[PDB]
Amino acid sequence: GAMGPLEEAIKDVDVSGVLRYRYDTGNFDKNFLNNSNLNNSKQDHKYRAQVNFSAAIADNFKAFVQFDYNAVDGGTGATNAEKGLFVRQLYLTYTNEDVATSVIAGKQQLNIIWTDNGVDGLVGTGVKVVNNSIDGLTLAAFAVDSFMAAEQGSDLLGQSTYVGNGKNNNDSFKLDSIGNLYGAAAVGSYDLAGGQFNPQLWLAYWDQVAFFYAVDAAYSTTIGINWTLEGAYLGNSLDSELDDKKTYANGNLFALKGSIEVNGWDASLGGLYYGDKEKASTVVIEDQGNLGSLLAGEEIFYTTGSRLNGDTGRNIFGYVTGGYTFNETVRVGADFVYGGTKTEATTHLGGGKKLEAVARVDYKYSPKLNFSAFYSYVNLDQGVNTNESADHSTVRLQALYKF
Amino acid sequence: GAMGPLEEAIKDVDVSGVLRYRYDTGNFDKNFLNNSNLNNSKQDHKYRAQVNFSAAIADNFKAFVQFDYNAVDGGTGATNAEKGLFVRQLYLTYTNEDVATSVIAGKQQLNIIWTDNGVDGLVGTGVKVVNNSIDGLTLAAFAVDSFMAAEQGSDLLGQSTYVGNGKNNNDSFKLDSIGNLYGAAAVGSYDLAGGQFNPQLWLAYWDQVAFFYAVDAAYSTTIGINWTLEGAYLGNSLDSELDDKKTYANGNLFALKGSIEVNGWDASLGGLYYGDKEKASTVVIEDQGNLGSLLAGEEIFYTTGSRLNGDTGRNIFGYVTGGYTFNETVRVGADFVYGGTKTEATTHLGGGKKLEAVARVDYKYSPKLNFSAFYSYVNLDQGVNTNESADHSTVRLQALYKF
Amino acid sequence: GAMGPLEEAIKDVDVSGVLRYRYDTGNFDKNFLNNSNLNNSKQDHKYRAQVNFSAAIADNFKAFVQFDYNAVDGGTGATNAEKGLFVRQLYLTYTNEDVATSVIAGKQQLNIIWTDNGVDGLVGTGVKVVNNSIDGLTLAAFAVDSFMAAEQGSDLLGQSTYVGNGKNNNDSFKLDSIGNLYGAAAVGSYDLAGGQFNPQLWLAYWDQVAFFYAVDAAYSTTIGINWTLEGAYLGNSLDSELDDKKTYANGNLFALKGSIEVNGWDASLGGLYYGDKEKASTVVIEDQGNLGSLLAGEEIFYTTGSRLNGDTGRNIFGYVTGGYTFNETVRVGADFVYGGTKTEATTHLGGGKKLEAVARVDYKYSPKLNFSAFYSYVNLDQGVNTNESADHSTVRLQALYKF
Ligand SMILES: CCCCCCCC
Ligand SMILES: CCCCCCCC
Ligand SMILES: CCCCCCCC
Ligand SMILES: CCCCCCCC
Ligand SMILES: CCCCCCCC
Ligand SMILES: CCCCCCCC
Ligand SMILES: CCCCCCCC
Ligand SMILES: CCCCCCCC
Ligand SMILES: CCCCCCCC
Ligand SMILES: CCCCCCCC
Ligand SMILES: CCCCCCCC
Ligand SMILES: CCCCCCCC
Ligand SMILES: [Ca+2]
Ligand SMILES: [Ca+2]
Ligand SMILES: [Ca+2]
Repeated sequence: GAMGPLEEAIKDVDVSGVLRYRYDTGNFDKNFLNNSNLNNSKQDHKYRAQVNFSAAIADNFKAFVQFDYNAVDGGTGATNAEKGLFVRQLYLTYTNEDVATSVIAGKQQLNIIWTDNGVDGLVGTGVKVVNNSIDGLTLAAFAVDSFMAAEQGSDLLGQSTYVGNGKNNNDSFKLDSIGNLYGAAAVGSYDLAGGQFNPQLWLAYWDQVAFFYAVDAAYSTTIGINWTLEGAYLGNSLDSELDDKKTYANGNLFALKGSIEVNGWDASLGGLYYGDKEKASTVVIEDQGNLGSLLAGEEIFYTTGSRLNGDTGRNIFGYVTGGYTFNETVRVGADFVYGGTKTEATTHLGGGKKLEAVARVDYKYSPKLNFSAFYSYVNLDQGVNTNESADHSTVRLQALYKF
Repeated sequence: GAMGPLEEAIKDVDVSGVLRYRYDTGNFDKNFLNNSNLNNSKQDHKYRAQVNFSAAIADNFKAFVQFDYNAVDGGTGATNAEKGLFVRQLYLTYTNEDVATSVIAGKQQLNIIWTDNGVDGLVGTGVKVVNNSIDGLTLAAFAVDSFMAAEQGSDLLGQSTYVGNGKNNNDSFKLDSIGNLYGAAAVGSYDLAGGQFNPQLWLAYWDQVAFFYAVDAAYSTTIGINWTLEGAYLGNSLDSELDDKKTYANGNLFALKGSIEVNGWDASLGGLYYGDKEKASTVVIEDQGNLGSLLAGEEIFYTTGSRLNGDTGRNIFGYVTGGYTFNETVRVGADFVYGGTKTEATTHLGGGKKLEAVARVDYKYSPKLNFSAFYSYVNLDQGVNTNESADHSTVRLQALYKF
Repeated sequence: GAMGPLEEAIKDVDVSGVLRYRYDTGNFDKNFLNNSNLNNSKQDHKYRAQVNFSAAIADNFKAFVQFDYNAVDGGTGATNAEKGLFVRQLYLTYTNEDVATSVIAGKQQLNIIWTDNGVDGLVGTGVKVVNNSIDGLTLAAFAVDSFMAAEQGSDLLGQSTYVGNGKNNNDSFKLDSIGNLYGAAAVGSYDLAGGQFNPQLWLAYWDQVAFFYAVDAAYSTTIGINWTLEGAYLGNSLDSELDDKKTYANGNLFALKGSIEVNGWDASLGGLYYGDKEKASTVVIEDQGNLGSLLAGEEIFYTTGSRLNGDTGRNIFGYVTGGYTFNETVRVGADFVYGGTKTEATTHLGGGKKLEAVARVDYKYSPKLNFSAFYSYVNLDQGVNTNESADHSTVRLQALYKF
């Protein structure tokens, strides 16, 4: 067949992507409760690259593809990854401008409130309809019939484990099967006089799993003293398949955070309440959902009993964060998170008071290239032996390039 | 080493490709004779993408590469494919303009009359010499020393099976080994006064398999009333390795088709005769060869006894097709195929009268983007229980983008 | 997220690469000592492609990636490779121009004197600092914490085997584990009046393996009669882990080569001395290191007893090469290598006199596209049965494109 110049063909195509290097080390003393989600890296060199292409195919049609490279070179003792790129997203977008509506069909990162919306977000295959007729307001309905589960491993509900009672692979939240996911969302962004108001409502029926419902409201000023306030409730009501088992509970999470910025300083204060004393519950579908703005620390919400994607235990946490930014370039800062998990089990496995301190540096070298580092210290008041405390420390150096 | 700008490097390069989505569902009632070639999709999302690059490397030399992505996301009950692209073709082309001759060497889609010439055509590694000294006439000689067999699965002769006699994997046409393939072809395209005449002659020796010979002639007018007439004979004579087994027969296929187009209407009428009553034979090497213009329906020639790439049974079929094209944009149409398979086996497995009706819609959204759909109904007069009939229905929705 | 035009994005990017086809056949008579490194190809079609991209990411920062395709289509009897591309190198380069210094971190081809610096060079992950403050002089320090070992197979020290004493997989140089590699180098290139002088010094500590030290000096005139002289010493001192085993010896290699070119003729003369009579030693880390300019022939230094990446036996070799270049386009030439291996083992396995003759053609079709061929004949005076000689012949046709 005929072939046209590559130079002509690329004119039709937009591109973006990410290149991320992490060097992670996570140590644990003997008494620490370990699990599939805590950082167990031993001086690993981790690379994650994604390149996204979007091509205007025909009038009102776009095709999108994402290639992903996800690899680790071991530091001490040691693999050196030999991997290629995989097609991580592949979809078609139809846009009818006359009614401000788009239909997105195929393998796509889901980007819902209960999944990670970043680099490593849950992917699935389905259809999404998005309407933007009302200025500031995005309305969406979606249906998903399969999930790219394997790539996520322990991030996905039902695929995480924890160590305890002579077993290394206790199932945090047992899921025998999963159905389609149907839902809808209303997401607002309104520029008001004093600042910007971002309310969201999300509803979703995940067949065989649960009915999920979430409401969030954020308000953010834009003047000297800038401040934000954000609150969220996420709950779910279990499907009968799980309800009949009597060892699960409906999910509830309440969260509130305030923050302030002035003269290069920033601080934040917040809290959250979630989980059940005696029964396994979940807040999100994958990892920490899109809840990053309402959490703090790095490792504490991965501790057994406190995970947001399946665990037993009632959690209450408060936190404060603060830092100073030199020259709008280098921010040095810290997080302190304190709280605990209440358990009804006689073992109280995962229970007790928990604390995390994190020292942070973030260096914005250019608008596209950011270097960062953290040192996280987590302390459990009750470890494997519950009458003794336990420490876990994690160090990360990261380079992050976006284009 | 030194590196030049990507922007300079791409000037040397031509590109083409295909993006195809299919949503297929194929149902079978209990009495239907199933096999490795009938459509057994259950609401599968199938993606096939190919991107071809050709670069002028030096005076008179081109290098070509094809990347292929071939993946399925399961609909009901469900995988979500995590696959990359593979190098499906990789070859060098030398062109001597002074004698209108080219030499093509390496891993290349074969594109012979006995293989599929489309997206999913048999690939092999070898050499091809093509001469175009005589206007309208292409002469070629070729030699192939290995085949990309695994990618083709049941499309390839010797790799198909059928269900029957308490067994799920009966071998349609047993091939213990295969040798090199040598052949030659003369392909004509002549613009005459009334229209265009396309005769072809193909000869090939496939060591350990058979000697293949095919002649085809097509004539196609170009005025109101436009019409085409095409006839073909394909035969083969088995190599001694198979001849000695006494359970195989030499292949013979005769085919004829006429078509007419007027005022947005089109119709076609044709027939074919192929196979042996009692012994296994073949017509093509892979799938349906390049015989698509001489067949109709979708699933009927995949029924056990009727496959063109290895089966037992003497087949006679007639068909008619027709449709109307609105606005040169949307064609609604239908196929009716009727005939049967004569078997000498006491079981008459695969035998009996067979029928297929297909309803079609084809929507040419742009010159490059085509949407299409079919609903196929196949009826066997003799099923697994031979004194009862059997139905098989297949629905496909397809989006096809070519560039 | 927002996406910019691909056409803009590529402006930031430099590219280079290689496309190589080899057709190799290596025959052995019954008495030949075979091993994991001799050419055992049977009319194999071998493809190796690499494409390298380097992008300016930010002020003073570059990111580099190499994609590799390494595949074989079998000739006689026969696979047809279905493989994609893998990320073979991935690294960041920081350059401070004020002090003529660069820091290179990540997965990178090592390119040290003890590894192949060509297409198939050892890759590892680590850090390199390179200083070019003194004109002509490059100073470097490096640290490597993991090796891409699997890709190299028998090229890597500790991963080669040989046939003998009723066993097919005798370990040439047994390595139970390997540590980090730290080293430094000083590499000079000085344009003097008469020509160019290229001295090198390399030092490296490979934990658990050995301390390596190498000095090389090359001198090359640039007038009628042009000539080169080059000498090298490479030695190593074994780490205690191997020293304690008493079956290994410290490495020593001495080499000298002279060459001359006049009126389209070229010739060279050289010699080398390396290895230990009774104990396993090595010269390089991977394949033949960067020693290609000090060797001749094709297969002789792969014979059991003579490998430069782990073997037992004391080797002494001399060689002469010569050829004529027609029109600065086609060189026809030959290599003759003669010597032997002294062994203290009662079997004298790998020992005896050894000879190689190679006939060569090299055709420079364009500056970027080179065709080449060789016919190599190797003769062992002592084969598997030591009182009988043994032959091994190897034919290669190659096409090589660089951009
Ligand atoms: C030459 C037409 C534009 C090509 C678009 C690329 C399709 C993935
Ligand atoms: C209406 C805003 C969401 C609910 C906030 C809950 C905070 C305790
Ligand atoms: C709107 C109040 C923000 C609270 C921030 C307090 C952090 C010390
Ligand atoms: C700042 C801490 C608030 C919540 C602590 C709960 C302690 C069990
Ligand atoms: C910069 C020269 C052209 C590059 C051709 C690409 C080779 C695959
Ligand atoms: C000469 C044309 C090919 C043979 C046609 C056979 C149709 C019955
Ligand atoms: C040349 C005759 C064409 C026959 C078409 C008939 C279909 C009804
Ligand atoms: C239109 C039908 C022609 C061939 C039918 C053969 C029936 C066994
Ligand atoms: C559009 C900015 C340049 C892109 C560089 C490519 C990164 C791998
Ligand atoms: C000083 C140059 C390296 C040593 C040469 C050894 C040649 C026998
Ligand atoms: C400097 C002397 C070069 C020696 C070359 C001799 C080859 C016959
Ligand atoms: C030209 C040959 C020099 C070295 C030969 C050594 C013979 C054992
Ligand atoms: Ca994730
Ligand atoms: Ca096929
Ligand atoms: Ca190598």
